[PDB]
Parts: sequence; C-alpha cells; structure tokens
Amino acid sequence: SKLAAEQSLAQQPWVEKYRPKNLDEVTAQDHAVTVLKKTLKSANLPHMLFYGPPGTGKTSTILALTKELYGPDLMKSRILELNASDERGISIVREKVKNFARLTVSKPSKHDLENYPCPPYKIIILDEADSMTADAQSALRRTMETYSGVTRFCLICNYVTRIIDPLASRCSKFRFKALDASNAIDRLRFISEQENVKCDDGVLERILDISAGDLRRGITLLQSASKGAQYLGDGKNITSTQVEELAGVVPHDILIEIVEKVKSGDFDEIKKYVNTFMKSGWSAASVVNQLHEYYITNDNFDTNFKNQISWLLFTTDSRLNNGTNEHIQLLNLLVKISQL
Amino acid sequence: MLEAKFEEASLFKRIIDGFKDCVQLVNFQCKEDGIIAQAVDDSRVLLVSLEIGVEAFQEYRCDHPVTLGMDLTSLSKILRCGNNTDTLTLIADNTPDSIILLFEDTKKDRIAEYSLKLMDIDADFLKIEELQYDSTLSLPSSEFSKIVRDLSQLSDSINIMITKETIKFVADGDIGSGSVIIKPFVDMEHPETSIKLEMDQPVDLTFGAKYLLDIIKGSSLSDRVGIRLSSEAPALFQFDLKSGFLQFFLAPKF
Amino acid sequence: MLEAKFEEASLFKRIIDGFKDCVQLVNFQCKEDGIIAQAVDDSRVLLVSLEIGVEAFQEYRCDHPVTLGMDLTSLSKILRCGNNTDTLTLIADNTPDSIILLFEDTKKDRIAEYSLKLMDIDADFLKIEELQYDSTLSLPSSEFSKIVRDLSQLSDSINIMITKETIKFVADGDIGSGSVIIKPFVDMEHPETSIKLEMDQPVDLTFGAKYLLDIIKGSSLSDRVGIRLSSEAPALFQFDLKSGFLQFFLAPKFNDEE
Amino acid sequence: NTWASSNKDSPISWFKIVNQLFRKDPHRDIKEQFYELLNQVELNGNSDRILQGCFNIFPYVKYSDNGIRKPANISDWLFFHDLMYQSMYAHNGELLRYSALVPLVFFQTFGDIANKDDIRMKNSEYEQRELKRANSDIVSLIMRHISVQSPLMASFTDRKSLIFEILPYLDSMISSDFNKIRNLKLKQAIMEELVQLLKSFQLNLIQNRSEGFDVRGGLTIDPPIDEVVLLNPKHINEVQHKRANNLSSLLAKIEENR
Amino acid sequence: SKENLPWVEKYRPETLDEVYGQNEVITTVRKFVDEGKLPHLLFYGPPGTGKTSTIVALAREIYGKNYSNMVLELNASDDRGIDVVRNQIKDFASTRQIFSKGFKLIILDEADAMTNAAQNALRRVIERYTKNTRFCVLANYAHKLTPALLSRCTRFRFQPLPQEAIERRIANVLVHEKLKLSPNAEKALIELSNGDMRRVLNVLQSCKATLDNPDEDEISDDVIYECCGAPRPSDLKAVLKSILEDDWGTAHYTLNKVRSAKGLALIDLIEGIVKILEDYELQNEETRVHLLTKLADIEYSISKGGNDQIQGSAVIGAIKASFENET
Amino acid sequence: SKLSDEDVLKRLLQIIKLEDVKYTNDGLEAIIFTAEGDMRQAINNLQSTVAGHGLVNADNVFKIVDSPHPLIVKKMLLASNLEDSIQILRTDLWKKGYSSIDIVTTSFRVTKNLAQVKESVRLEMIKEIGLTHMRILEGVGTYLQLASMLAKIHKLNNK
Amino acid sequence: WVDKYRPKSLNALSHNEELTNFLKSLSDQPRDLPHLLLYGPNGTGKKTRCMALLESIFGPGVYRLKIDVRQFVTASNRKLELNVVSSPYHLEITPSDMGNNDRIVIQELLKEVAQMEHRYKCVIINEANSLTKDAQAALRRTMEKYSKNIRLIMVCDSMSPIIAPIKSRCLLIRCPAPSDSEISTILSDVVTNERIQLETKDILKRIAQASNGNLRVSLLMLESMALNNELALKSSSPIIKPDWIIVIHKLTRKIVKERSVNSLIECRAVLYDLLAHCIPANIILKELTFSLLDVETLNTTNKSSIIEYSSVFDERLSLGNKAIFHLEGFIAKVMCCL
DNA sequence: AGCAGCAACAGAGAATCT
Ligand SMILES: Nc1ncnc2c1ncn2[C@@H]1O[C@H](COP(=O)(O)OP(=O)(O)OP(O)(O)=S)[C@@H](O)[C@H]1O
Ligand SMILES: Nc1ncnc2c1ncn2[C@@H]1O[C@H](COP(=O)(O)OP(=O)(O)OP(O)(O)=S)[C@@H](O)[C@H]1O
Ligand SMILES: Nc1ncnc2c1ncn2[C@@H]1O[C@H](COP(=O)(O)OP(=O)(O)O)[C@@H](O)[C@H]1O
Ligand SMILES: [Mg+2]
Ligand SMILES: [Mg+2]
Repeated sequence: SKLAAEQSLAQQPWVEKYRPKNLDEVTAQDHAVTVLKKTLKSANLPHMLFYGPPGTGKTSTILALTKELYGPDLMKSRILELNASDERGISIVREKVKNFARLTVSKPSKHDLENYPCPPYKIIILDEADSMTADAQSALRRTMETYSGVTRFCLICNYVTRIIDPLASRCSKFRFKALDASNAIDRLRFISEQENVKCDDGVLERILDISAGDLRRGITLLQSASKGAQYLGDGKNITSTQVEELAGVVPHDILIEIVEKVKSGDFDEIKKYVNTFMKSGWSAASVVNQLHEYYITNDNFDTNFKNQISWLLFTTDSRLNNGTNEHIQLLNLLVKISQL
Repeated sequence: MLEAKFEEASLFKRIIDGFKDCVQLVNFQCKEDGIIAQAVDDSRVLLVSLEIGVEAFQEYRCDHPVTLGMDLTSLSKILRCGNNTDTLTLIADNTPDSIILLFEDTKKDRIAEYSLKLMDIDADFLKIEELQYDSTLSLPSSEFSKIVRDLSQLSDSINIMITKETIKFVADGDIGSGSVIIKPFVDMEHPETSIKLEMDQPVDLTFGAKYLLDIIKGSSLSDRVGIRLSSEAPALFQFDLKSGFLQFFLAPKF
Repeated sequence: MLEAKFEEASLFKRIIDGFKDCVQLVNFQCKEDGIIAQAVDDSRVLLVSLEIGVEAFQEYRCDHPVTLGMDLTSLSKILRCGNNTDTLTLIADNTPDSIILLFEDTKKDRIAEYSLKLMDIDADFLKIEELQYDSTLSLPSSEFSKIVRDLSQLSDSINIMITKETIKFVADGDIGSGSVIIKPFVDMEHPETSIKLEMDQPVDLTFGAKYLLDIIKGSSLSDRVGIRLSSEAPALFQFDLKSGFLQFFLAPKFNDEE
Repeated sequence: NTWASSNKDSPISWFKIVNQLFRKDPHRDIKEQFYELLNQVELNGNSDRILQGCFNIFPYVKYSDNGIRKPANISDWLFFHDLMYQSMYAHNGELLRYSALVPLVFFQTFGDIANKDDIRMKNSEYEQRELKRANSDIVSLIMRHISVQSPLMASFTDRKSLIFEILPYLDSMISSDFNKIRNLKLKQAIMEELVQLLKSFQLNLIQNRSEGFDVRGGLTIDPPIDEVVLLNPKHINEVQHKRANNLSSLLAKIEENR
Repeated sequence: SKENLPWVEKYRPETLDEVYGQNEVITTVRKFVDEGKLPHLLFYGPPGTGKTSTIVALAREIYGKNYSNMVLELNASDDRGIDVVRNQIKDFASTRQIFSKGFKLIILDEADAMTNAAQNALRRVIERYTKNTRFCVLANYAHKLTPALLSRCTRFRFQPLPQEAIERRIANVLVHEKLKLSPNAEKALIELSNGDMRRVLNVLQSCKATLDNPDEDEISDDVIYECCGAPRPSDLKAVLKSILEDDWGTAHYTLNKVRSAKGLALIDLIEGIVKILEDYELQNEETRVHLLTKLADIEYSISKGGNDQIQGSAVIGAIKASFENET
Repeated sequence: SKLSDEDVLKRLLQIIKLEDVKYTNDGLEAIIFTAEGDMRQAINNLQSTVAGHGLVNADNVFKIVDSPHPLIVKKMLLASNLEDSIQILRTDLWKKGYSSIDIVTTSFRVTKNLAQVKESVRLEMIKEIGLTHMRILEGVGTYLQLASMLAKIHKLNNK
Repeated sequence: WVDKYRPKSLNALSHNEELTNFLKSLSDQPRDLPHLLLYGPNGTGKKTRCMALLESIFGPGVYRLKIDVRQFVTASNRKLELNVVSSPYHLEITPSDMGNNDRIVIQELLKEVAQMEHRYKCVIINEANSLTKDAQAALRRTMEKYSKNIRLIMVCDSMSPIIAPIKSRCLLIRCPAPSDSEISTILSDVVTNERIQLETKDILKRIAQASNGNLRVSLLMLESMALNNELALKSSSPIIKPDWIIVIHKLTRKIVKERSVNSLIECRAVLYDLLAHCIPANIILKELTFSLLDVETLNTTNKSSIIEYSSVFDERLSLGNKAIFHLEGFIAKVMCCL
C-alpha cells in the first residue's frame, strides 16, 4: 500500500521523487500558495489560470492543492484532469467537460470530513491549455460561468497569450516566477542534502544559473552530477566545471576563440571556424546566450556597438526559436556581428 | 431518503419511456405522499409531469424528501434490465450524488444494481394546470395514436377543433390535406372504447406534430387519454396510472 | 476429400454466426474424426475454435484430410440459403481452389449450389487450452448474455470475480457502476437452469466488453455456457453441440488488453 | 461562337484571371483595372489556384527586367501566402480576406502591355505530390524491410539519410560494370556481397515478362529504388542497359544460392 | 450558499440598478421595456463589461423570478447549428409561453461563435417571428456576425467601466466584506483593470486572502503589487531612467535587479514602459516608429518564449537606439 | 443598388408624418449618415431614438447610435502625423471598448476600399495590416501591435 | 560495410571516451534513470550509443528485435499504418513516417505501452525533430504522468525545433563528431579486416576530411571507392561524391555563371527534380548556401548577403510547407545579389 | 490535417401477420 508507494518513489528519478506533495514544499511561488492556503479554510475557490515559464511548479502546485483539499480518497473522484495528450476539441469540451460539470459532487466518506475540509465543489484542471483551439476555449466560457457552484476550473499554460481574452478574464491569473539561484537555492540544497550530494561551494547556485529559472532542469543536472560522481567513487566533491560540462555549456576558451575570430578575421576564416565548431555538438541557443552575456557584460565595447549586438542576438534567437538550421543561423549571426 | 419499490420494473420503464426522447433532463422529488417528476424540453413548449402515489408501490418509505435531477438518456440506458417482471427499488440518501436502481428476481439469484450519477438542477417545479379548460375529452389512447400517426405524414402542424358534439383533427401540407372526425359515444359493450366530450366553449388550436408524436407514447400506460384544451394555456394530455398519472402540457402554436 | 452433410442447414448457419463479425478469416480442416475450424481476430485477443464430430452429420466421408481457408464474410453471405430445414452438404476435392455448399430440399425440386473461392492461410492451429483452470462455472447462456448486455452499457471493460460460492460481474465507467452477482444452485425442477461453480482458486479478470458481446452469440447453439478462467491463460467460454463444441478463448485485459 | 449567356451568368475561369493579372490595358486607369481584378479574384473564392497559376506563369511572362529582383519581392509574398494558407487550417477563416491581395501583387509587379498572348498552364504540383507520395511509400516500405531484417541498421537510418546517402550508393553498387573485372574470383566475391546487400534491404529481383513478343523480359528490382534515386534522364538510359546484364548475373547467383 | 461562489459570481448583478458603468444604454433599455417597444438587441463589447449581467437582470425585470423558464438562453457551450436553429429556435418563436402571457425572449449569448449557415437561417427567423418574441445577441467581436444579421438588431456598445463606476462597485464590495482599502491602493487597482470588473473582483479576493490577518489592517499598494505580480510605477520609472541616461552595463544590472528582486516579468515591464513613453513629447516621429516597431517585435517574440536576458538586452538596445535619433 | 440620400430622407419624412414625431434637420442627417444606404437600419435607428429620447436630434442619435465605425478608422489611417493617428486610436477606438480584432479587420476593409492613395502604397498598408492581424489571431492582440502597424504604415507613406 | 562492423556494447566504443564514461556512469544505476535526449551532428553514432546503453541496462537480447505493424483511426476511418520496432526490453517509434498525425500515434501508442506496465520498458523516439508541436505538447504530460513504466530516449540532430518543456523534461546528452584521427583509426581497422590494399595510409585521413565528422558517410564512401579501385586503393583514388551533391554543385556553377530569369526556370526545374527524389529542402538549402559561399569569384559583400538570405529563407521554409516556394525565392534573391 | 454539416446506407429492433 503506502510502502509500495515509498519504494516506487525511492526508485524514481529525482524530478518525480521530490515532487511537491503539500503546499508548503513550494519554495519560491509564495504569493500563489498563500492564497491557496487561505482559501483552503474558506470555500470560495475561484477559477484559476496558472501561467509562467516551464518547470516553475504549476502542475505540482495544483496537485498539492487538490490533495490538501480532498484527501487521497476523494483525490480520484472529484478531479477531472485533462492534459494535452487527450482530444480537446469542441465535441469533447461540449460533451465530457460539460457532463462532468453538470454532475453533482460525490459524497465524502466519514473519514474524509474528519481530516480534510472537503469543499462542496469539484475541480476540473486543463493542463497545457496552449494547444486548445480558441473555439473550444470559448465553448468553456458559459460552462465555467454557470456551473461555478459545483465545479471550479483550473487552466495551466506557459504562454498566457494563447488563451483567449474572455477566459483570461474569467479566471484569476497566477503568474509563476522564474526559479533563479536566490529563491531556489534552499530547495536545491535540501535536495542535495537528502541525497548526500557532496559538491563544492558554488555548484548549486551555478546549476540554477545554467537552469535560467527552471528547477526541473536544475534537479536533473544535479542528479546527473551525483551519478557521475558516484560512478567515479573518488570521494571528492562535484565541481562547477564538471557540472557545466554535462549541461551543454561551451567552455570559456572555445568562446574566447569565437570572439577572436569575430573581432579579427574575414568571411572565409569565420566560416571555416564555424564549420569546425559545428562538428562538436553544441546547442546554438546556448552559444547565442553565452555570446550575449559576454558582449553585454564586457565593458570594452561602444554603446552603438551594444545596441546592434543586442538587436542581432535578439533576431538570431527569434529565428532559432522556429526550428531553423543551427549552423546557418550561427554563421549568419557571427558574420553580421563581425561587420560591426 | 428515497426508498421506492415497484412490484414490476415494467411500470417504471414505461413511465420513463414517456419522458424519453422529448426531454433530456428530469427532476424527481420523492416525499411523504409519493414521487413526482418534471421535465421541460429545450424550446420550452412541452412539460412532462409525473405523479406516483404511495399505493402504486409495493414498499415505500419516506421520512425526508429528496430532490434529484438526472439525464434521462442515462436513465433509459439503464432501464432495460428490469426483465419487466423483475422487482425494482429506487434508493437514495438525503444528500445524494447518485441514484441506485436495484433489480432483483424473486429468488436470491440475480441482482442487478446500478448507481446513476445525478445532475444539479435548480428546483423550480411549474404548476401550470388550469382550474377549467374550454373543452375536455377522453378517448382510447390507441385511437389517439392512430389519429396522430395518420395526420403527421401530411404536415408539421395538426389542428384540433372542437364544437358541440364534434372533435376534428386536421393536417394540411404539401401533398394535400387530411382530417379525422370523431363523435362522442357511450359503448356499454365496453366503456373503455367510449369517446366523451364536455365542451364549455368551442376551441380550435394547432400543435406541432413532432410533439403530439412524443406524447402518444403514453398509450402504453393507460387505455384512455384525457385531452384538456384552452385558448388561455398549454393543452393537457393525461394518462392515468393506478394511483398517479403522467401528464404532457403542450403549448399551442402561436 | 471433404464430404459432410448436415441434416439441417440451420446448425451450420448458427455455428458460422458464432465466428461472424469477430473474425475475418477461418481455417477449416476436415479429417477422419470430423471437422475442426479456427479463427483468430486481428488483434489476436480472441480465438474461435470449432469441433464437429462425425456423428453430428447425416453423412460424412473422409479418406483424406483437407485444409481450407476462407473469408468469413463471404461464407455468411452465402449462409442464408439453408431455409434452415434444407439439407446442407459441404464438398471439396483434395487440392481445392473452392468449397461447394449444396443446399437441397427433400424433394428433387430446389437445388441451391455455391462455389466459394478459398484463401491460402498458413496452417498453424493453436492448442492453447489448459489442463486445469483456476475456476470453472456453467450457467444458462441466455442468462450470461443478459449479464453481458447489462454491463456492456456502462463500460468497455467487464470484470469477472470468483470467490467461494460467488460469481460477480462488474462494470464501472462514466455514468456510474453496475454489478451482477450470482450464486451456485441446483434446480431439480429443471437442471438446465442450475448454476455450477468449481473454484480451486479465487480469480479476478477483466475482459473487453466488445469481445464478450461477440462471444454471447453461442447461446443459439447451446442452453448452457461453460466459462473457465485462469490467471495464467486466455479464458475459455464453451458452447457444446451434439458431438462437438464451439469455443471462444479470450485474453484478459492486462490493464488495457481486451 | 457561344459565350453571351456565359458573360450573362458565369464568372472568370481562374486561368482567364491569371492571364488578366499579367495584362495591363494602356487605355484604362491602373486603379480601375486593379479594383476590377480584385472583385474578380474575390468572386472566384479560389485564390490558391489563381496564385499557383501565377507561380507557374511568371517565369515565361515578359517583364522589363533589371536584375530579376521583382522575383525576389514575390518570393516574400508567396511565403506570406503559404503561412496564411497553413494558418487557415489552425484558425477560423478571418484571414481569408487577405488571400485575394497576393495575386494582385503579380499585376502590380509583372503586369505589362507586352503580354497579349494567353499562356496555357498545367498542374505540375498534383503530379509532384502524387510522385512524392509514391516515393515516400517506397521509402517507407524499404525502411520497414530494414527494420525486419537489419536489427541495428534501422536504429541509425533516418528517412533523409536513406534517400540521400544509402540508396544512391546501393544503386551505384548494383549498376557497376562487372564486365570490366577480368578476375573471376573477385567478380564472384563482389557478387556474393551484393547478394547479401540485396538480402539485407529485402530487394527482390522480379523478371518482368511484360514484353510483347520481344525475347528479353527485363529484370527489375522490387521495390524500384531506381524511381527514387535516378533524377537525371540521361543517366536512366545508361544505367538501365548496364543493370540488365548485372541483374541476370545476380539472379543466376541468387538461384544458385537457393 | 452564496458564500461559496467566487467574488466574480457572488457579486453578479441581479437587478438593472446594480449594473454600473453603462448608463446611456441601461436607461434606454429601461425606457424600451417600460414603454413596451423593445427591439432586437445587440450588446457588443469587451469581456467583463456586464452584457450578460445586463440581459439577465433585464429578463428578470421583464418576466419576474420565473426568468429561467420563460426565456430561451443559448450560448457557445450549447450546440448551436443550423438544424438546432431550425428546430429549437423556430419552435420556441412560433409557440407561446407555458407559464404566463407575453412576448418571448431568446438570449443568444456569445453568438460570435455561430456558423454562417446558422446566422443565415436565423436572420429570417428574426424577421418572421417578430410579434411574439425578441432576440438578444451578445458579442465581443462584431466581425464574426454577418451584415444581414447585424442590420436587423439595434446595436448597443458596452463601453469599458469608468473610474467612478468601478470605484462605486469597489466601495460596495468593501461594504459587503470586512475589508479596508487604501486610496492609492484603490487607484493602482483601477489602473491594472482596463475596465474589467472580473479582474478587479478576482484580485480583490486574492489580496484579501494575502492579508494573512483577521482583516483588522488595510490593503496597501504593496499587497496589490505583490499579489498581482505587477510592477510598481517607482521601479518602472527607475528602470526607464537607468535605460535612458545611465550606462549600458549599469542599465543591464538595474533591469536585472529590478526584475529579480520582485520576480517581475519582462512583458509587464515592456507594457509599462510603452504606457509611460506614450506621454513623452518627442521630436521627429522616426524615433517613435523605431520604438514601436522594435517593442512590438520583442513582445511578439516574448509571446513565444526564448531567453529572457537576451530579450531584456534587446529592449534596452531598442529603446536606446530609438532615443539616439532624438538629438 | 444602394439607396441614395434623397430616397431614405423621403421615406423617413413619410414615416415621421405618419407617426407625428418631433425631429430636426441635423438629426435626420445624422440618421442617414449612420444608415449608409440601409433603409431597414435607418428605420430601426429612428424608432430606437424615438423610443429612447423622443426628439430625433443629432446629439441623441450620436449618443445612442455611435458614429459609423469605418469612418473613424479611415480618419485614423488617413492621418498625416503619427501623434494624431495615435490619439485617434486611443480616444475614439480603444477608450470606447472596440476590440483589437474589429479595429484591424475594419482597418483592412477601409484600406482595400480606399481610393485616396495609390495602389502600391495601399498594398503595402494592407501587408502591414496583415502582420498585425496574424499576431492578434495568435493572441498577441494589444494596443502596441496596432501602434506598430500604424507606425509601419506611416513609414511606408514616409517615402 | 557500416553494419558489419558496429559496436554492440559500451566497452566496444572507440571514440569519445568521456562520453562512454558518462554513459557507463548513467547506466550504473539503471532504475533511477530519467528521460534522455541524444543531440549532435548526423552520422556521429548516437543511435549506436543508445542501443549500447540499453545493452548495459538490460541483457544482450536488446538487439534481437522484430518489426510489427499497428493501425490507427483518425477522424476518418483512414487507418494510419505505422510499423514498430519492438524488443523484449524496449521499443522504437519513428513519428517521421507520416504527416500531421504524429500526435495520435504518439499519445495512443505511449498510453497503451504505459498502461500495460528491469521494471520499465524503454522507448526510442527516432528523429524527434519531425515531431509536430502538437505531438510534443501531447508527449509533454505523458513523459511526467508515467515515469515509473516508460522512459524516453529521443534521438535527434538538433534541439532547435524541440520545445523548451520537452528539453527540460529530459537530460540532454551531446554527441560531438569524432575527430579525423579517430575516423582514420576506425577506417584502418575496417580495411585490415575487409582486406583492402592501401599504398599510403594518408588517404584514410582525406576520407575524414571529405566526411566532416560523419562516420556513416565515411565508411560508406570508403566502401564505394573500394569497389571502383577493385579492393586496392591507390595514392590518388578519386573521392566518390553522392549524385545530389554533384547536382547542387552544378546548380551553384549555373548560379554564379548566369543570373537571369531564363536560368531561374532551369534552376526551378533542377529544384523540382531534386525534391521529387526524396531529398529534403532544408538540406538542399544548406548545401547550396555552403557551396555557394565556397565560390571564390564572390566577395565578402556577396557572401554576407547570401548567408543573410539563406537564414531568412530557412526561417521561411521552417514556417512553410511548399518548400520550392521558398527555395526558388532564395535562388532569385541570390541571383539579384550577385 | 478541426468541424460541420451533411446525407446515405446499413443494421437492429419492433410490430404485424400468418
Ligand atoms: N516551486 C517548486 N518547488 C519545488 N520543486 C519544484 C518547483 N517547481 C518545480 N519543481 C520540480 O520540478 C518538477 C516539475 O514540476 P512541474 O509542476 O511539472 O513544472 P511545470 O511548471 O508544470 O512545467 P511545465 O509542465 O513544462 S509548464 C516537480 O516535480 C519538482 O520536482
Ligand atoms: N457594470 C457592471 N457592474 C457590476 N458588476 C459588473 C459589471 N460588469 C461586470 N461585472 C461583474 O463581472 C461579472 C461578469 O460579468 P459578465 O456580464 O458575465 O461579463 P460580460 O460583459 O458578459 O463579458 P463576457 O461574458 O466575457 S462576453 C459579473 O457577474 C459582475 O460581478
Ligand atoms: N564506437 C564506435 N566505433 C566505431 N564505429 C562506430 C562506433 N559507433 C558508431 N560507429 C559507426 O560510425 C557510423 C556512425 O553513423 P550512424 O551509426 O548512422 O550514427 P548514429 O548512431 O548517430 O545514427 C556508423 O558506421 C556506425 O556503425
Ligand atoms: Mg505542467
Ligand atoms: Mg457573457
């Protein structure tokens, strides 16, 4: 029963092993969980719309809230979870969602009311609402407007612009903030201590620095570093270099070579060095980000050069965000910034 | 709580057959003097109203009224397990999320039990029945069904006209026109075939054939049908049960 | 060669009604001790297996086994000419390209004869039946059909659970849940209505309702149905014939497996 | 000569609109001509077919040429149309109003008084789409064959790598002139390796005997790799003559091995 | 009980006197209903302006407490096709009421999602049955309605809620709830609303939940800004000043520390800087052209994701290069 | 064809004579202006104004029946300076509750049907009005996108 | 041949020793293994390394696999036909074998495999770049809901089209192309095992210099030129180039030689003939641009404009579906530039 | 690469007649 769950969690990757089960495990998204804890004692949970960067804990927060609300018994009877792996057209929204909303709430047991608040409403959550078409979204308007007495709607998305304006107005907007080093160092250190991850001083803070506001990727990188340090068995501590090696970060010397080729060099030398660099597998997004950090941070370039480098890096990132060829985009970016 | 046992599951199945198709949601309410149920179609031209007194049941217990709404389609889907001769017991607590239908054969043998999910419907029972109607008539329901089935083919509207000692059903459409004229008469050879008519005022109303077709289903519950018409309100077609009745109120076409 | 004459074309028509819909290709084989036939559906969760002994026929002659495969749909299309009371003779040479169905009325009058094109199917008859099953039960087939028809409306999965002296069928889906509980009992007033149960081990298996619905068709061949369940193999639903039987082996759902 | 009733009730064949989009009348205001053409494109509702017509016609049209930039500006519109057409399947068709503007850019850019003759047109795209489908189906069948035989090759073969790298080399190996090899042992070893490669890719040598009275039934590879690899019509004829002698030698070796 | 509904649903207006903001249309509709001549209405407006509440209160005032039976209310949640029209709407219009005597009301809420064939079939239902029933079409976009259907109804445009009406509703809510609100906090709340009562009610409930107290204290600007995650005008103007005057590295550091100290979003800062720079009296419009173009491009890129640091540097560089033409 | 000003004016005068309504010349002019050759819409607006205020005056007609939507959009697009167009878009359209989709779509119609400017500049303005539409259909519909569209249209008109 | 000499375990790898050690570290504890995404240049050997890692997570029977078929129904009864590579320990799906119906196959098949279930069954998604955004969104939650029964190993050549949620939901492993020295050492073992005659060893190095890190292309070209030299490579053996590369080179020669509309027609014809023979348009554009930059007749001003137009039209092609509509536009823009 | 609206065909169930 519970022991099987404990063992399955212990044999699970750290992303799912340390998933927040209660509203207190949320480390940084405090403004939302404060309201969620206050409404736990009341019974006026409004329709909610979670939006923010990926890996901020929206799904974990709503799961912990539904748990703390309904208990592990009513967790499976008063919840309608619809993900992006299911059909969510107009037909589905009109039939299934509306039939579940029109239905009455299931009767709680005697053990439920003694430990959990058991609100008189159920919860219908729609994860990854970006893939929902606007007509199927507008179909949900009156469905969530008239049956609010018996069901509550929780939308979850990454881009709040993909959801129509009426739905965004009907739901309370909860913006999840990026999890940088400051507001996630406590959670990362807790995960490291619970797994006996022996690292150096500036490793964890560096990991989140590579994560760029993503605790899931940071936990995955920490698990990979711990596995790589346990395989060696040397008993030493994990270093920031070993972490940034497996995180896809280009070494500093290879980036300085690119800066030298951009500063001094013609089209042919730059093209040859780019062709050689693309042989070693590096993500073009990470290279663009590192070049942006170096160029904007270095206090040795003119402001007129800085405006142009910022606009060129922005254009290159916007083009790379569409599935383009990394080699062509990187070469074009380096050539354009070399003419400056 | 709800605790109503029908001697034969068949009675309940025929009653629900009456709500079937023409309405989607039904609101039931059990109480000390029996069970009532109301359902209104989407266009709001038809109201189906049921009343089953305590005596229609083999066992009925109610110390606390319960109101429950449900999807009829879901109900009928489940309403073909009665074997007709099976015993049927409707069961529900005072604050139900479901309605339990329990079919059992005489012997302990086979027990089919269902737990139907309920819908929340704002309780708002209508009381549109009139004290007096312009005209009142009853006739065999199979005869009424034939009359409706005849005329239906000709038009989407069937007119009912009443004058002293004369009842006339008329349809007129594309292929032509038709009419069925019946006269009041007492048959002593068996009065269940008689045709009674009490007219206080001549009436002439038109109804949508699609609705009259839904209404004729009540023939399966009673030998006779009562029709009450008025120029001031929806018409009433009524099918009596032993301790109870199934009523259809239909708004005339403007 | 194949030479099998059924007294009443009706028996063969009901047998084929059993393969109907749930399978497309059937592999028949006639031999010295009778006729057998096997058909497996595309998803391979259902096997339909037939056995008709020599005594089920009015005339049967076989000096050389013949295996023949055919499209079930084509066969049923032709299987409504039997008048039920007509006599039916299945005929085929030792290396057939077709199967001949010959329906004749008592008198020389109407003779309907068909020549059905055969399909080539790699002969590979399965022998998946078990020595012992966890539990065995039989009950009137019309009762089993009702039980299946009830529950089917509620879900695409119907669970069969067996414990000492208790058989329980359960379905649970969107609109709610349902269950039919039956108990073993001997009716001397007519034992064809009794419900027998021999349990060596409690069982609890789930089947896809669409398949159980295909299986209930066997009611038309026998008054009773035998159900044998095991946690180690496909379940067996069997409908006995006079000298023979129609068997349906159905693989339990793993969690999602018909 | 019947056309009066057509002018009375029928619109402008999309072909007639395409030829009108490349024509400028010197005697009418360019704005009036533009609004007349806009109304004709909107009334037709088939902006896509008109644009595909414009795309096939523009290379053959006479247009005062400075550096063929006009074509560069029109590639950006055409790309705008393709994005708009993709969005029509994702979004409610409000964007359909802008579809009529893209054909009118051809009138602005390429409309000339020189274009007095009607250029007839065809549908290369439907033929290219059907050919791309047929080639994709052949490639999908080869990829399935590799998955069944080569347990590991299938993990390293993408559809693109198979078309551009593997199949052209495989065909060059089969089409190689074995008549230049004087060493019989080396010829036999290469033929044994080629038989192993034909087996790994499941390439069957079929004798096409569809030859009317002419005494050389050509050997063909099934699936026909030739239709996917051989883009150049000159190389097709050279390769076909070389392959015919190689395939007969390979068939004889496959039969020897069988 | 009504204490379980959210504040957006709990405070839904039930009478026409509780619908604030709309005065010219509310008075005209009241006069239409009192004098009797109520034509086919077309309530066009943005979400959260009070069209559905207005028509519900109107039907309540017309038919009484039995509104839910004498009115046919169809919306996008219900199947609205051409056959649905043909059967349901025509049978409702042709027949009469089963509860009383009087004209009927068909409320086609959110009718901007109806099919063109449905509107083409309904435009002759509105014109044929016009002596015993009326039609009310609610819309957010007037381009999804055919011009034929658009011409048969009297159009009423629901303007966004002004300051006076939204403050009146806020005062009503603060009377109904044991809650106090600061004046500057109220002004900041009105600023982040754009005339949407739903947002105001939602964030008011959320900041009441944020209070963490038995509500013996007040709600200040800090509570609102920390609960809605919206940037403050102080940090907004500080970032704008550091971008316009200070150095590139210093501007980058200022933007980073501002967006990381309160967890602010780059899109909110972009919109705030756009709103602030709209009042700037500038030179030749080339700077405004470049600024608007680059800011809209960066916003459209943010709407699809990417690197937040790269986009922030892009915003800084775009604003700087746009203002470099003003000299 | 469309009904000229004289015919609709004559029909409205006949209706007023048959109904004994108090009116004025400027009120009838505003009614006909907001009708745009639509006799049914003209009679509907007249009846609505009568039942809402009693006197058919231009002030009442304008306060009950907002001015034609396409005309303000045309005046916004035909603006000579960027600040004037921005102020028009802010006050007349955005501050009155007009959705961005209606603004951009009405904008497309106005341009397509424009005749003051040449064909090439009209096509470029239609092209710019399109990107703003694509961005608004993707859910990025805000005031900044319309401002950028107007800026790009002015840059095209800026030679 | 490439297939006759291929490593089957982690100890059989012969390049990127740090990557082999990282894979051994990741396979030391196989049950607490997150999802993996192998990215890098095409032809590096990531599909062999994933199978070698599976050979360490499970028994040697991972390579004994079979090809089955599964049918699917979209809205139409159209039975999307998809073949599946299955093994008693893992299964491989390639959603790049169909059109916009990747989401259906992904969701249904993965849900069936996850509901049926060392303890988990591995899933290899081949060519994850062809996965549409809707299919990736559908897989986003399937990756997290079933993490104790299904582990994904997605093989791709560039994480550019992969969405950020999927990137975060799995570990990222880069596979850098092997150095020319390692390629030469591998070709040496191959030619000593296949009994090839090398007059001078340096030719092998040149093969690497003609493959650009690609081992799959290197071995195939070595074997193709070994058949032309009759199993005896000389000091000046010609380099065997694919046909499409020669067509692209001739196209660039035509481009730099003539810049007109009459030549644009034959350029469109060549593009049609290339696209009709199962050649992707992105690779065509990449090779065309890279070989146009190699033209010594042009200057830096021409090459910069060429690379800018190629990036623009690559974005266009990634946003469009009619590939020739963008290819012809890029060719016309290059003609206008020169 | 939805939906919808459709319309047509096939299958199942119910009723009537022999
Ligand atoms: N605030 C947080 N506190 C603790 N752990 C967190 C937090 N946010 C994310 N995580 C970890 O990251 C895992 C993923 O959480 P999710 O809620 O799925 O992230 P996400 O916001 O849903 O990203 P998506 O699904 O791509 S939008 C959790 O199981 C935790 O292990
Ligand atoms: N004028 C108003 N006065 C008071 N409360 C209002 C007003 N407008 C909106 N509200 C509040 O906002 C809630 C929603 O109003 P609705 O009428 O549903 O919005 P809407 O105008 O119909 O826009 P939609 O539904 O998105 S098209 C109401 O229940 C009220 O609580
Ligand atoms: N460790 C290795 N040592 C030697 N050759 C290898 C090794 N791994 C892969 N190869 C070979 O190098 C080439 C790499 O191409 P391919 O296998 O298609 O790459 P991928 O595995 O990424 O699909 C193939 O010939 C492959 O067999
Ligand atoms: Mg999530
Ligand atoms: Mg509304």
